Amino acid sequence: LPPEFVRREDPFHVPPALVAVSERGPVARATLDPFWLVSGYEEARAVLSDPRFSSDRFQYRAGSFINMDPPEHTRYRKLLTGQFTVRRIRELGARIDEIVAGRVDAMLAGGTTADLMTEFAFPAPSLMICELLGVRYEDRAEFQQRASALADALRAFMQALVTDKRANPAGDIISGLIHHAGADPALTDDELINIANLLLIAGYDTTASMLGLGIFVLLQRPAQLATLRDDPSRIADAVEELLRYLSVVNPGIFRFAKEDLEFAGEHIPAGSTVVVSVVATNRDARHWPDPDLDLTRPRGPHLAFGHGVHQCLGQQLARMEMQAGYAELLRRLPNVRLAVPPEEVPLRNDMLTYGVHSLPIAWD
Ligand code: HEM
Repeated sequence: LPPEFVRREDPFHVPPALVAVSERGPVARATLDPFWLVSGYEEARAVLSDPRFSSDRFQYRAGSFINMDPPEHTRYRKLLTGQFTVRRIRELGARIDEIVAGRVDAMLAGGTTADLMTEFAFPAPSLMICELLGVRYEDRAEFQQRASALADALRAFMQALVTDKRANPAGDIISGLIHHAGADPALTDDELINIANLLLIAGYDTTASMLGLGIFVLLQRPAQLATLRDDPSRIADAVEELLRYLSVVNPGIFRFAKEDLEFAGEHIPAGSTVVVSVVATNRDARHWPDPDLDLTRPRGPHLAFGHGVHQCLGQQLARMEMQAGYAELLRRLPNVRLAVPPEEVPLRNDMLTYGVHSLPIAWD
């Protein structure tokens, strides 16, 4: 909540206030009312899989499972996980390849410069989500217009979509939830709408911010760019390392104590806010001796997608988009470079998810 804990003056450093708090320990009391800040890798994994911590902000919209606990969460989670099938994953991977290639085709057709956010980083994830939800070609413009806005207009869209899927089932996930998931009870229109919007909202800004902040960082770290571009077989490690290092979720992952409890030696009253700082945890020097950006590091676990029963439902889609997107940009925009000085690129401090507002780039 205090801005000291939110603001990141630069993608390369942990916010000084956080560094300060983490010196008092990996689960540390701070003041909002005391809340606790988790900055240790092993302790963050503990809290995120400890059942004494809730995702319900208040207890201590139907189908909005991100703020539910088991067993209500489990119902929805099982249904969505059920519908992330190998067929769906395979078809979405191909669609993602086509999406990223189309946006790069458009950028090359248009000139030798572009704002990467406008032309690539927002379009790619919104189109991905179109394909996931079953939005028809002729409705993407409208979906993109709305998506920018940032219910009830958007809520009206998903209602229409839902009604269309009940009448006319396709292979999308909303169709799957209606017709194929053996749901019982059957999902209401309201639940389907909130699920659809949850997927949009969880996957849009996050994926966009990884795509733009990642290119921003690589543009400033020529040895790292050259590694991604020149060794395409290590795209999977590169993406893990970008996920860990950029830590776009900000100011972190929130939980709320269900009851008075003791954790890592702290005495936390029921209701208290506990926040896992993704960027601090992902640079825990007790776990990564050298936590600097290194795209040659073999893949190991991080917290960028969280952990436990709520860990990112979309993480495989997100990975496929980042793997396909970063590789497509670096392969196809020759000598890609910033078109302004790096210090002039505006970062998103005054918003939740960290990233960039705009990213002017050029190529030959
Ligand atoms: C780089 C991109 C992304 C990042 C960093 C990200 C990160 C996260 C994190 C940290 C959580 C856990 C929140 C918590 O524990 O409270 C989360 C949950 C979630 N993510 Fe993502 N995510 C991304 C992309 C996506 C995509 C593309 C979708 C599309 C389906 C998506 C859907 C979700 C949903 C539905 C949840 C809630 C899961 C539940 O509560 O069971 N995410 N994500």
